[PDB]
Amino acid sequence: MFERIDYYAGDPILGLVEKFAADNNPDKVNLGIGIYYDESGVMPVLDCVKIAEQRIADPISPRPYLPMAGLPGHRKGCQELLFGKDAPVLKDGLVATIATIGGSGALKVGAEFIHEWFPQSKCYVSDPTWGNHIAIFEGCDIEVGKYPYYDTATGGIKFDEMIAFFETLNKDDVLLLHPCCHNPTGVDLTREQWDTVLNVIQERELIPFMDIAYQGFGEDMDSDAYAIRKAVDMGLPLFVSNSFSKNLSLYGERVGGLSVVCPTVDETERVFGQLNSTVRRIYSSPPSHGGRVVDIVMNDAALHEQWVGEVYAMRDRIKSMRTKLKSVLEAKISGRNFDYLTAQNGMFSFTGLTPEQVERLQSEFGIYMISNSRMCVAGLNSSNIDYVANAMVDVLKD
Amino acid sequence: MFERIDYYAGDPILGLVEKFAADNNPDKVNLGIGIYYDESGVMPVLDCVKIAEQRIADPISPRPYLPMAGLPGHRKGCQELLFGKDAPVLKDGLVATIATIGGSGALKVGAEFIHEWFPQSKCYVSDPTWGNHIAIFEGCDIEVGKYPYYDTATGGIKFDEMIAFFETLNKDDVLLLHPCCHNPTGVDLTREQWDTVLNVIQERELIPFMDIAYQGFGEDMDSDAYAIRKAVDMGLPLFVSNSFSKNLSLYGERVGGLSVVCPTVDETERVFGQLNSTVRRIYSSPPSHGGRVVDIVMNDAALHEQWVGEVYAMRDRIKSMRTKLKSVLEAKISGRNFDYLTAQNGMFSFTGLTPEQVERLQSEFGIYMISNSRMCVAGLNSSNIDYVANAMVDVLKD
Ligand SMILES: Cc1ncc(COP(=O)(O)O)c(C=O)c1O
Ligand SMILES: *Cc1c(COP(=O)(O)O)cnc(C)c1O
Ligand SMILES: O=C(O)[C@@H](O)Cc1ccccc1
Ligand SMILES: O=C(O)[C@@H](O)Cc1ccccc1
Ligand SMILES: [Mg+2]
Repeated sequence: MFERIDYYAGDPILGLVEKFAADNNPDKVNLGIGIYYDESGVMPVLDCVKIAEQRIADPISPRPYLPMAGLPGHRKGCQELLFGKDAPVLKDGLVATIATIGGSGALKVGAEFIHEWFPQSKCYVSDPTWGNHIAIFEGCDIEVGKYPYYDTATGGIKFDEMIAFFETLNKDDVLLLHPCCHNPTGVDLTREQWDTVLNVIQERELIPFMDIAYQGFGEDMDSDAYAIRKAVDMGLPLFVSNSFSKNLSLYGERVGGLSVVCPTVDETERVFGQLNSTVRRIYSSPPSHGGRVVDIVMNDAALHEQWVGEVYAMRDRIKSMRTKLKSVLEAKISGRNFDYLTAQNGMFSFTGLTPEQVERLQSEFGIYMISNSRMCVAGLNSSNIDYVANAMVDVLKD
Repeated sequence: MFERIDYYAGDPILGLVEKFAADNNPDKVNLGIGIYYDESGVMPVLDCVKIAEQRIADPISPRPYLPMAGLPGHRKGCQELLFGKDAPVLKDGLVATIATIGGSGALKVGAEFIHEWFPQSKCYVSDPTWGNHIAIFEGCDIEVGKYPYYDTATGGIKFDEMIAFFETLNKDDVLLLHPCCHNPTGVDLTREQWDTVLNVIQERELIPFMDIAYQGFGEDMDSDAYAIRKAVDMGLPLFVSNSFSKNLSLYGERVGGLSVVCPTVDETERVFGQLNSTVRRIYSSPPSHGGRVVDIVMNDAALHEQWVGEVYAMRDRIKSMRTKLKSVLEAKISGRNFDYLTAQNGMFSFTGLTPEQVERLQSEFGIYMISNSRMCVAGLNSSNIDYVANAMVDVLKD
């Protein structure tokens, strides 16, 4: 009966974590997953969240269906965070926003909308990009190519080729952009660079789709959303898929939003409708618990202030781990320059190791990174940072 | 830019519920949505759930991603409920199970898997069925038809006619079947009738997709799964989408499951694999809270036992309401037989009122039913029972 059914290779990341989890090396460290850990190496329960969740259990309440859009609190929360507290675009009401099943869910609802209403639109992702970016869009029958982003030699963006690619693209083609914290490279666009990408986007009449999963981990909430707030002011139409998984440390509850920026208030009334429609045929409505935590935190002034604070802290620890790594490498290896490590943003570092080098850190050390060299800086703490840095030196000297 | 986008109308049930909210009428009653309400007309928090949630709140824990297939306890939870604890089929390891974003999430993943691997398969739903059933399958670009089911003149099933229709479908065509508690009519197949349906399905080699959203509201957990369990013995390739929304009274948390019964261990691995692949490409992972509630309630024997009793309570309450409705209507109306009301099962009832008659109930009484006559019996309690039946009498008398 199910002879035709093909085996799954697994999520390429989770294929690695599986190898790690069923490997019993004493010294093993996992730096191959986009999860934030603290100094003890454990996943933090944020204080603001802990408060949100105690409000929820006091008392345990009946659990009706959330609106398909999710709770308005969630919906406002996303908007004020992405665009600005009482921002002009929001004042206008030119942004359609739903709660989604994390960032993933937001991209899916977004992607489906695009497949249906713009069948002729192709989608383009960075070279390289996150794995699920391609899978989600292709899963909608969207044809997916890649724009050149990362330059192997410099270790920065291949900007000249990139803008040139964008010229060769048709009206309504979809550009899957990372406003900050590039996954997996860590190499972000400069604020001047964004203005160049966007002005081409306005001219070439293209569609910008922005995937911001790590707001508050680049520079800060407001700075990280620069690409978002600019495109808006340029009057451009734009899709914004946001995630609270990392910055809220709530991966499990599947919290996130999709926001769509429209020329008109009426056009927004239409888009919002089709978003609910798209949700209806997928999962019907977002989960209550997750929705409530977002609502509580984003809308409680004190809790919100407290939240921005703890994200600042997480960001800072990462920035700090980037420094210590650069320190130990520059000290023990006189030859190469490792400024890219502290130049890169958010949770990821393309450590610029060859696929053979990444292999070596795995066999002898129990140090896991992706074949393309991506490393989650958040996997590093005082207690293990020493070991990893030396191992990288040893693999670099080889 | 989005001028190609047409307005959504809204979910028709939600349009009816919305209409109910804005009603002036002091005595308005909502019988239009398939939510269980207790003898007071409030959504209940199950005691077993209260206990689970407080276990989750003590202490509040880190929130890592659930496996794509959800927690193993949630899966074991589902499998045991549907197929029966220590089912041969479960012992053989021949069911691929994932946690899903409610029943809707199970239907979606299910449909998407079918669209992928059986592109020529068409899907047939019962006439009539739950509105949202079509949306999901059409939402996958699967062509959807209607197999004859409910007979209007008799108020039963056009069974003879149905079986012949099934003889006319192609290999691997998909039948969406309500094992019990048919939404929206409440008219169910007898155990005999089910053997014939499954025999044809076997012979024509059709795919039976069972959507069970009300397990324990028909007769009981075992009886309601009879179609599921018979299907299994016959060696049929079964798809079961189970919702916990209603029986676990946890709609908001989006708890359900999807299970695929396979000939071999290897086919189960391939299918399990692809089920993950599908989940990854949609939303990545199911929500942590709802999953944990399910895991806790199902796999704690004292809680499982308590849960089951609390469902049967709800079942028994619905049942008394049917009895009382029949009683009152038979008292004040002659030339009609009201045994169909007690002949039906679960939360829904095709009450046999004309579209105009439903219209009069809303207009003067604020009694809200679907135009096709579906009534959620679970919106009836001793406080409104007399009011509703009398209103039904008035509308029927003329
Ligand atoms: C680059 C990127 N974008 C978006 C997401 C959204 O995923 P989630 O469902 O956890 O929000 C992720 C998650 O890892 C990601 O890595
Ligand atoms: C409610 C329901 C489902 C599942 O809907 P969810 O809210 O996602 O759990 C499936 N089938 C029927 C007939 C239903 O009434
Ligand atoms: O970029 C990363 O490394 C994470 O997105 C990986 C991941 C996402 C979702 C689920 C499991 C794993
Ligand atoms: O059949 C019904 O109407 C409800 O049981 C389920 C539902 C109602 C409204 C919206 C979504 C889902
Ligand atoms: Mg499709």
